[PDB]
Amino acid sequence: RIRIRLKAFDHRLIDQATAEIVETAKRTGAQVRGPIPLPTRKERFTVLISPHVNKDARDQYEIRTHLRLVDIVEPTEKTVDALMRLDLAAGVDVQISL
Amino acid sequence: GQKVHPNGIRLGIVKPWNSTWFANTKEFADNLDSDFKVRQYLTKELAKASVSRIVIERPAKSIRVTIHTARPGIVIGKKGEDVEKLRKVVADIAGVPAQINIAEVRKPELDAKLVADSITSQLERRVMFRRAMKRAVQNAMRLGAKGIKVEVSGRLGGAEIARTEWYREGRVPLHTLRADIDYNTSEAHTTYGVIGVKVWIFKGEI
Amino acid sequence: PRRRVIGQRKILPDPKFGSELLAKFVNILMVDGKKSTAESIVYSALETLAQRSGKSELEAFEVALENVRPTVEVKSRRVGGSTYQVPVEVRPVRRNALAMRWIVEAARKRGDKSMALRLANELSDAAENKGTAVKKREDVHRMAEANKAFA
Amino acid sequence: NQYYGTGRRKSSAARVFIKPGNGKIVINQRSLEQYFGRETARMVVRQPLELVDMVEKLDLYITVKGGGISGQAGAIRHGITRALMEYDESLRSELRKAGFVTRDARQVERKKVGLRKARRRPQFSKR
Amino acid sequence: RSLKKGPFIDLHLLKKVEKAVESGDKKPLRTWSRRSTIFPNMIGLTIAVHNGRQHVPVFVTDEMVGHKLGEFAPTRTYR
Amino acid sequence: ARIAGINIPDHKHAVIALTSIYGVGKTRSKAILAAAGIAEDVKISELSEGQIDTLRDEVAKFVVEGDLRREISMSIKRLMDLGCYRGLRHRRGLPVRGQRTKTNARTRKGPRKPI
Amino acid sequence: AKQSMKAREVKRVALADKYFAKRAELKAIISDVNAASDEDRWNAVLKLQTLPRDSSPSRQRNRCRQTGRPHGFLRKFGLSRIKVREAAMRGEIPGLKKASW
RNA sequence: CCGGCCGGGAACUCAAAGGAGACUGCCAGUGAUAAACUGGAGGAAGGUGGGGAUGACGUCAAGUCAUCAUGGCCCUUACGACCAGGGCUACACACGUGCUACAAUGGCGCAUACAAAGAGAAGCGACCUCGCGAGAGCAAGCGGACCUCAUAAAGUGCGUCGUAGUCCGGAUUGGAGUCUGCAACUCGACUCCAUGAAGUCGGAAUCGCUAGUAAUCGUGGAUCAGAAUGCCACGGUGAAUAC
RNA sequence: AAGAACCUUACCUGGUCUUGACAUCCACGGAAGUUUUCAGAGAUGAGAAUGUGCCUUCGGGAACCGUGAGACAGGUGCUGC
Ligand SMILES: [Mg+2]
Ligand SMILES: [Mg+2]
Ligand SMILES: [Mg+2]
Ligand SMILES: [Mg+2]
Ligand SMILES: [Mg+2]
Ligand SMILES: [Mg+2]
Ligand SMILES: [Mg+2]
Ligand SMILES: [Mg+2]
Ligand SMILES: [Mg+2]
Ligand SMILES: [Mg+2]
Ligand SMILES: [Mg+2]
Ligand SMILES: [Mg+2]
Ligand SMILES: [Mg+2]
Ligand SMILES: [Mg+2]
Ligand SMILES: [Mg+2]
Ligand SMILES: [Mg+2]
Ligand SMILES: [Mg+2]
Ligand SMILES: [Mg+2]
Ligand SMILES: [Mg+2]
Ligand SMILES: [Mg+2]
Ligand SMILES: [Mg+2]
Ligand SMILES: [Mg+2]
Ligand SMILES: [Mg+2]
Ligand SMILES: [Mg+2]
Ligand SMILES: [Mg+2]
Ligand SMILES: [Mg+2]
Ligand SMILES: [Mg+2]
Ligand SMILES: [Mg+2]
Ligand SMILES: [Mg+2]
Ligand SMILES: [Mg+2]
Ligand SMILES: [Mg+2]
Ligand SMILES: [Mg+2]
Ligand SMILES: [Mg+2]
Ligand SMILES: [Mg+2]
Ligand SMILES: [Mg+2]
Ligand SMILES: [Mg+2]
Ligand SMILES: [Mg+2]
Ligand SMILES: [Mg+2]
Ligand SMILES: [Mg+2]
Ligand SMILES: [Mg+2]
Ligand SMILES: [Mg+2]
Ligand SMILES: [Mg+2]
Ligand SMILES: [Mg+2]
Ligand SMILES: [Mg+2]
Ligand SMILES: [Mg+2]
Ligand SMILES: [Mg+2]
Ligand SMILES: [Mg+2]
Ligand SMILES: [Mg+2]
Ligand SMILES: [Mg+2]
Ligand SMILES: [Mg+2]
Ligand SMILES: [Mg+2]
Ligand SMILES: [Mg+2]
Ligand SMILES: [Mg+2]
Ligand SMILES: [Mg+2]
Ligand SMILES: [Mg+2]
Ligand SMILES: [Mg+2]
Ligand SMILES: [Mg+2]
Ligand SMILES: [Mg+2]
Ligand SMILES: [Mg+2]
Ligand SMILES: [Mg+2]
Ligand SMILES: [Mg+2]
Ligand SMILES: [Mg+2]
Ligand SMILES: [Mg+2]
Ligand SMILES: [Mg+2]
Ligand SMILES: [Mg+2]
Ligand SMILES: [Mg+2]
Ligand SMILES: [Mg+2]
Ligand SMILES: [Mg+2]
Ligand SMILES: [Mg+2]
Ligand SMILES: [Mg+2]
Ligand SMILES: [Mg+2]
Ligand SMILES: [Mg+2]
Ligand SMILES: [Mg+2]
Ligand SMILES: [Mg+2]
Ligand SMILES: [Mg+2]
Ligand SMILES: [Mg+2]
Ligand SMILES: [Mg+2]
Repeated sequence: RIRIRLKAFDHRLIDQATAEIVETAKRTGAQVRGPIPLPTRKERFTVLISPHVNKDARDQYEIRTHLRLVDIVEPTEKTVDALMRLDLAAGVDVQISL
Repeated sequence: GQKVHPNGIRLGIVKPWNSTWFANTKEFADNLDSDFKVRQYLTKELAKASVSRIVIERPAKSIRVTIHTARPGIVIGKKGEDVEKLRKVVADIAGVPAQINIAEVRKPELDAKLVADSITSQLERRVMFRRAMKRAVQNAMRLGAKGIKVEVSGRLGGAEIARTEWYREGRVPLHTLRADIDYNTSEAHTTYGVIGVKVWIFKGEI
Repeated sequence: PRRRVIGQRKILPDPKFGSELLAKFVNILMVDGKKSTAESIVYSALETLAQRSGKSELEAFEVALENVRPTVEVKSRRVGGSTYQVPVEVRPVRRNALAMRWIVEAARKRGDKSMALRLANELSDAAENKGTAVKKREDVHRMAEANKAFA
Repeated sequence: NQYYGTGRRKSSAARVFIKPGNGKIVINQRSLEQYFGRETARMVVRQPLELVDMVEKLDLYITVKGGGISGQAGAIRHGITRALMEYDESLRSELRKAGFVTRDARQVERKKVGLRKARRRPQFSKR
Repeated sequence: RSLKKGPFIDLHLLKKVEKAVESGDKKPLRTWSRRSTIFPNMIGLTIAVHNGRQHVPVFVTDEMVGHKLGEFAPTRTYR
Repeated sequence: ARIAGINIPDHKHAVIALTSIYGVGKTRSKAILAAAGIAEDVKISELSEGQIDTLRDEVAKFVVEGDLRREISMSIKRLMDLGCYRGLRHRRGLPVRGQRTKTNARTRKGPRKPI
Repeated sequence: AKQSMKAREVKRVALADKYFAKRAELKAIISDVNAASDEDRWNAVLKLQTLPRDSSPSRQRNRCRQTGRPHGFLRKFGLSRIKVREAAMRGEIPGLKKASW
């Protein structure tokens, strides 16, 4: 089957990464469910903005980690080899799982 | 002091992140320290080469550094010899491979880092801070800017008391997040002290 | 508000006695947002009131609330310089709400046993006007009657 | 056949299905009497079924999760009013004029930085 | 109090006590280990615990056993 | 209603009656009434004399009243004789369990004094 | 933040990775409820002090990488609360914009 | 076998992405033939819908030289540097900010229902099995919409105490322990047992708060070996009042 | 201070070290390391075994270690007027 799961920081870099990985699989050797979204992790941080005193004044940050799934339901020979050695898409982590 | 960093507020919206890479929570910290080690090193080495910003990417254990710069000929040198010398020493401290790429900038007076580094370099050669500041303000409006605010804080002229003095020419809408504003700062280590040099350059509405 | 004339929020009727008058009485009686505890006390009080008085609940609560209801209350206004006591005709929305608060304020004190018992007794004493709530209206009248000189 | 309306008062999210039949109101496989006990108002779910009468007309299968008591009870009230769309605009003229179909957005305000809880500022020391 | 897995003494203080006890009574032992507990074999010794600026002699008795050495050497002086 | 040294309560449940003994708390009292075979809901007036004698032997197992008071007074007096940090703390009238002694400490130190 | 204090932290990191990220067996495995409870457990805590005072990962303060600030640390970034801000609104920590919800 | 367990379904909740939507856009006065104001329909939402971020020129020679950088100035056999202790936790006292109280809308027991958000690899650590309990052994799964910390608590429902310094408070101490950790006496946290203080609503003063707000209940995270009543977040019930 | 038992720690006490814990060099001797013993509160000092590699100008290397020498390194010392 091969459940492909991939995650990134930018919400609009991962979209073309998920579109290209599906199209280099759907077209070349058939079968795909789709981009399953999953919930977005939001790791917030609340640091003090000043170098000394002024507890009231802070800056709040966050880093949206956007997940995505693919989910193919047949171990095709054209598709399985196209996943390896043919990903690219910088700043987008990907983890294939059998 | 009470103004938000103009780059920082627009990082999701208009401006891009310079360090463009994903990492899991375990590696993230050390991956960010190595990112600083090369950036600190590569800025100090290529001083005369005139570097604006350093974009860094990390697709699957391979550090693609980019160097946006005004004078690309000095960075490469003769026959791309200095690129190979950089590629080696950067790859050691960072993490295994390296892919240094160089982007030219044909309009060097519109980049905020380069205007500030110009003013800073002028201040260190005993040039009058107004003759450095207003000349930079005048030079980049003729080319194609729409804003150019320039602050210079510190002693300036070997004064006893410090003063901040700014000159701007045009629209510099800092509260507008849709607006593209190149902001950068630099420090002029003179004999009398430090002289800070903030520069805002409003280029486009979107 | 200085020049911000905006209206008030709507309220809800109480399930067992679908109305409005005693629905607000529950809110004034409430402490720490516990409406479940407060609403159980008001039903317990009005059920024990209706047994003794021999009436319904809305009409038993009415012939009790009107006996602790202020006609005129005393503000103090400095028009010119000095500070004197000016009585004024209370508004019909605040009129009954000011009475409800005096019933509950009297019921905080007068420690019989239960809150349901204390309200029932206060509202029973309000029916035959001889409680502490009727005394608090009676004094409010005396200020307005004595200081009637001031318009 | 089987009409539907959502409703989601304050974090809670109701899921009201409605069919023509018995007067019963099923909810999460529990009866309405035992699921909503003495809390404030059981009949907030039955408030919308007054201007448009239920009695023994419409049976209600409901499911809800999230929030607490009144969050869920109010979410059902919106869920039913949304679900009553079988006689489209004939019902909603009378229904809207007594509120009901208004979502009532008001969610809990976040804790502000520096403030002790949303609006509660700590205190004040003036020497 | 802490520690069920062996009442704790420093290696250096144990070997100093075992060497002192077998030989015989002599003088105050200069020890900085306040943390270390007191054993039954330490009874009789006048070991000098470091209060912070100096060494305070403590003649160990039958009672001073379960307690730690720093309990008999007040650090902060008051009035 | 005369067990141990004192215990003379009336119109009070058996579990709460035995809290009035020094050395017997809430949980200890439930262990007495469990072992004795008596319901916690009943009170001493409702109980018979045949059942009260079983409570007397039950509380005799635990150290209570003057046996306890002396055991505590011995342990505190022991500490003060050693001259340990806790002992110095006890006789000085200051808090023992590494507590704050600057602002508060009023329970051990007593009420406020002039300067 | 004092070059000596930063330099003494590298001892604590290097020397800990040598001993106790390997010789936790001395404390963990030996000091345990089993047949080694007699003199073997006594010899463990005895031999545990023969090791240097440093090496224990509790003695590492965990300070900022750029400056060496002991307080205001964040494990995610490996930085001070000042240098994370300086780096964040600048373009160095990926994805780290200003939050507002 | 009767639990979303099951094939299956892709309606619905939820999840994201990409979008419609709200603009005085529409009607009616009023205004001055304007901006606009009031009121009305439709609407999920109504006049910047709610909330957040965003902080003009400059003020206080405000704060920070101890985050970092930094001009001078001083130190260089010490004002530098390694180590064991101790100290930052001292205590006639004074104030600030909290928490827990002073109870009966409450206290303790048994029957049992409803969240949101976040966290986790020398991590979080089930089911177990030992323990009165902190916890302890064996180890399941999970770099997570699955696995785990994790039964939310106020809330019902029955009981029982009946206004007592009380079955209120739970300080303070003695004893016995548990975990973390080279190490818990100075100086940790928690647990059990006994202990059971002041306190009966607070003088002059005085603070916050205009709705999912105040109040009040739990919940999580950051720093963190261990060490929150602080801080930063999250959701329960949920008012009064605004002439 | 987004968390002082030690560490942190800037303070005190006593013990101690001066090209130093951290840096590049001019160059003397050694792979680096690892196991393990003694005196000491510990810093430290004294050892005892083993191992003896990536290139040969092979009087050398590229790292690492420990000596003597100075350019110096270092300062949470003062000055936010
Ligand atoms: Mg400024
Ligand atoms: Mg600001
Ligand atoms: Mg206003
Ligand atoms: Mg919120
Ligand atoms: Mg504060
Ligand atoms: Mg203040
Ligand atoms: Mg005051
Ligand atoms: Mg004042
Ligand atoms: Mg003295
Ligand atoms: Mg007792
Ligand atoms: Mg107890
Ligand atoms: Mg303490
Ligand atoms: Mg420095
Ligand atoms: Mg630590
Ligand atoms: Mg299907
Ligand atoms: Mg589908
Ligand atoms: Mg289908
Ligand atoms: Mg659909
Ligand atoms: Mg649909
Ligand atoms: Mg979007
Ligand atoms: Mg308009
Ligand atoms: Mg029009
Ligand atoms: Mg018109
Ligand atoms: Mg008109
Ligand atoms: Mg008209
Ligand atoms: Mg007209
Ligand atoms: Mg008019
Ligand atoms: Mg007119
Ligand atoms: Mg008119
Ligand atoms: Mg007209
Ligand atoms: Mg009209
Ligand atoms: Mg308006
Ligand atoms: Mg508005
Ligand atoms: Mg708004
Ligand atoms: Mg807005
Ligand atoms: Mg808007
Ligand atoms: Mg000043
Ligand atoms: Mg400095
Ligand atoms: Mg200073
Ligand atoms: Mg200088
Ligand atoms: Mg000079
Ligand atoms: Mg000094
Ligand atoms: Mg302090
Ligand atoms: Mg203390
Ligand atoms: Mg403390
Ligand atoms: Mg309170
Ligand atoms: Mg309590
Ligand atoms: Mg209770
Ligand atoms: Mg109690
Ligand atoms: Mg109790
Ligand atoms: Mg479990
Ligand atoms: Mg469990
Ligand atoms: Mg068994
Ligand atoms: Mg058990
Ligand atoms: Mg455990
Ligand atoms: Mg357990
Ligand atoms: Mg998660
Ligand atoms: Mg679980
Ligand atoms: Mg937890
Ligand atoms: Mg969960
Ligand atoms: Mg009495
Ligand atoms: Mg007393
Ligand atoms: Mg009592
Ligand atoms: Mg008293
Ligand atoms: Mg009293
Ligand atoms: Mg009060
Ligand atoms: Mg007064
Ligand atoms: Mg509470
Ligand atoms: Mg909490
Ligand atoms: Mg945590
Ligand atoms: Mg709290
Ligand atoms: Mg020290
Ligand atoms: Mg000294
Ligand atoms: Mg200054
Ligand atoms: Mg200043
Ligand atoms: Mg100052
Ligand atoms: Mg000056």
